[PDB]
Amino acid sequence: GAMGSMERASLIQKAKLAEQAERYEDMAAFMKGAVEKGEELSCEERNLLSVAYKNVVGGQRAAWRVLSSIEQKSNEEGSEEKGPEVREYREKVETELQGVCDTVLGLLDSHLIKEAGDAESRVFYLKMKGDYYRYLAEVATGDDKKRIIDSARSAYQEAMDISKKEMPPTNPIRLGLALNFSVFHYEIANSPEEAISLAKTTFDEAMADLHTLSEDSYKDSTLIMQLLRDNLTLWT
Amino acid sequence: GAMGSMERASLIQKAKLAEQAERYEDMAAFMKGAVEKGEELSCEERNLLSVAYKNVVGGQRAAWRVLSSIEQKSNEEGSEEKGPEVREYREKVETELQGVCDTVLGLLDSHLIKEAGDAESRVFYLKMKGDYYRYLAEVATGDDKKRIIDSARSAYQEAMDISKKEMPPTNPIRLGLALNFSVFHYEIANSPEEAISLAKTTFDEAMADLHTLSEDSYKDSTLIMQLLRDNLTLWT
Amino acid sequence: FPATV
Amino acid sequence: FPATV
Ligand SMILES: *CC(=O)NCC1CCN(C(=O)C(C)(C)Oc2ccc(Cl)cc2)CC1
Ligand SMILES: *CC(=O)NCC1CCN(C(=O)C(C)(C)Oc2ccc(Cl)cc2)CC1
Ligand SMILES: [Mg+2]
Ligand SMILES: [Mg+2]
Ligand SMILES: [Mg+2]
Ligand SMILES: [Mg+2]
Ligand SMILES: [Mg+2]
Ligand SMILES: [Mg+2]
Repeated sequence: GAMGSMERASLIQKAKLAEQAERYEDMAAFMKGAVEKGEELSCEERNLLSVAYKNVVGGQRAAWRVLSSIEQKSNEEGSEEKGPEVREYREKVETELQGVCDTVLGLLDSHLIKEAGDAESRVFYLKMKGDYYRYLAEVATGDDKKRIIDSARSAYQEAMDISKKEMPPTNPIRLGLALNFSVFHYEIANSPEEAISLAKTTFDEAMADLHTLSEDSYKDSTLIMQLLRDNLTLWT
Repeated sequence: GAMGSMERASLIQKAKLAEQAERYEDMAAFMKGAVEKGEELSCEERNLLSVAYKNVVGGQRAAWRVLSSIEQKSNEEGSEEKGPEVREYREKVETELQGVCDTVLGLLDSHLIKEAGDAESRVFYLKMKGDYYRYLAEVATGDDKKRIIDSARSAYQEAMDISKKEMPPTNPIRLGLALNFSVFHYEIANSPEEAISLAKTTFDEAMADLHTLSEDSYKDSTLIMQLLRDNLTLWT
Repeated sequence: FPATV
Repeated sequence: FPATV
C-alpha cells in the first residue's frame, strides 16, 4: 500500500484536509490507508471513511446513469448505429465503480466487521456492506445479480436485527439504515410495499421517542425522519 | 500512451460522452490521446481539449487555494504546531497541478502550435500556453517564478499581436484572450492599471463593432464583453 | 431518485 | 476571483 509509510494520525489529518478541499478520491485513499493500519476506527474515523467513499461512488453512479441512458437510447428503433464506443465507455465507468465497491467491501471484510463488537460500530459497518452490495446490484445484469442482491439484503437484515435490539428508535444510524434498506426494497428488490411499510413504521417509532432527546439529538433524528417522509411522499 | 490503440474518432466520441457525464479527467485523457495521433484539431476538437483541461486544472486550483489558506493560517502567531501534514498535502496537490500544466504545455509544444497556421487556431493555442504558464505562476515561489511569469506574458503577447492583426475586435477568441491577459496583469504581473486599461479598451472596441454581427455572433461576443465589465466592476 | 444517507 | 475563460 502506498500509504504504508505514513503515520495513522497523519492519514486521518490528511483525510480531513482532503474533505475540506473536496478531494474525495484522496480522502478515500487516506482512509483506506488508515483502515489498513489494523486498529479499530473511532466514530469520527468511521464517518470519514463513509463520507469519502460515498462521494467517490456517488460520482461514479451519476456518471454511469448518464452513460447507461445514452446507451439505452442508442438501442431504440430508428437510432443510428454509432459503433461500440458508448458501451465501451459505460463499461469502463462500470468497472471502476465495481472496483471501488469491491475495495470498500474488502475493508469491511478485512477486518472491520469482525472486530466491531459494539452495536454502533457493527451496525454502521453492516449498513455500509449492504449499501456497497446495493451499488453493485444497480449495475448487475448477469448470472450473479440474484446473489449480489441477496448479499445486500443479508447485510441490511443483520444490521436491522442488531439495531432493533440494541439502539433506540431515534438513533441516527438506525434511522439511516432503515432509510437505505427501504430504498433497497423499492429500487432493487422490486418490493415497494415493503419499502413503504418500513419507512412508515421507522418514522412513526422515531416520532414516539423524540420526547426523550436533547435539542441536539432531536435535530439529528428529525433530519433523517424528514428523508423518510420525503421518500414516502415520492412513493405515494 | 494507453490511448495509442484507440481510433482518433473513437477518442473524440468518448471525450464528448465524458463531457456529458462530467468525467473531465477521462475527457482530458481522451483528448490527449486524440492530439497524440498527430493530426491538427478542428475548432470543435480544440474546444473539447480546452474544456477538459480547464475543468481538471480548475478543480486542482480550487483545492490548492483551500490548502494554501489552511497552511497560511498555520503559520500565524499563536497557531498550534500541527506537524508537516498541511505542507505535505498542499505539496501533493501542487505537484499534481504542475503535472497537468506540464502535460498541456507539452501537447502545445509537440506539436500543436507549430502546425497551427490559421489565426484562429494559433491564437487559441497561444492563449492556452499563456493560461497554463499563468497557473504555474500562481503556485510558483522559487528561482524560476520570474521566468514562468515571463513565459506566460510572452505567449499572451504573441497571441495578442496576431489577434489584433487578423481577427475582428468582436471575435470571441480575441475577447477571451484579452480577458485572461488582463487577469494575468492584475493577478500575476502586479500591473492593475494595465489590466484595467486592457479590459476597457477591449470592451470599447468590441462595442463599436457589434453592429456588423448576426444575432448569434452578437450573443457570443456580448457574453464575453460582460465578463470584461464584471472584472472592471470588481477592480474599480 | 430517493434519498439515502 | 476575477473572470477568465
Ligand atoms: C459514528 C457515528 O455515530 N456516525 C453516525 C452519524 C449520524 C448522523 N450523521 C449525519 O450526517 C446524518 C446525515 C444526519 O445522518 C446519518 C449519516 C450517516 C449515517 Cl450512516 C446515518 C445517518 C453523521 C454520522
Ligand atoms: C474553435 C473556436 O472558435 N473556439 C472558440 C469558441 C468561442 C466561444 N466559446 C465560449 O464558450 C465562450 C465562453 C462564449 O467564449 C470563449 C470560450 C473559450 C475561449 Cl478560449 C474564448 C471565448 C466557445 C469556444
Ligand atoms: Mg505509527
Ligand atoms: Mg460490466
Ligand atoms: Mg416489519
Ligand atoms: Mg486510425
Ligand atoms: Mg512545490
Ligand atoms: Mg495598449
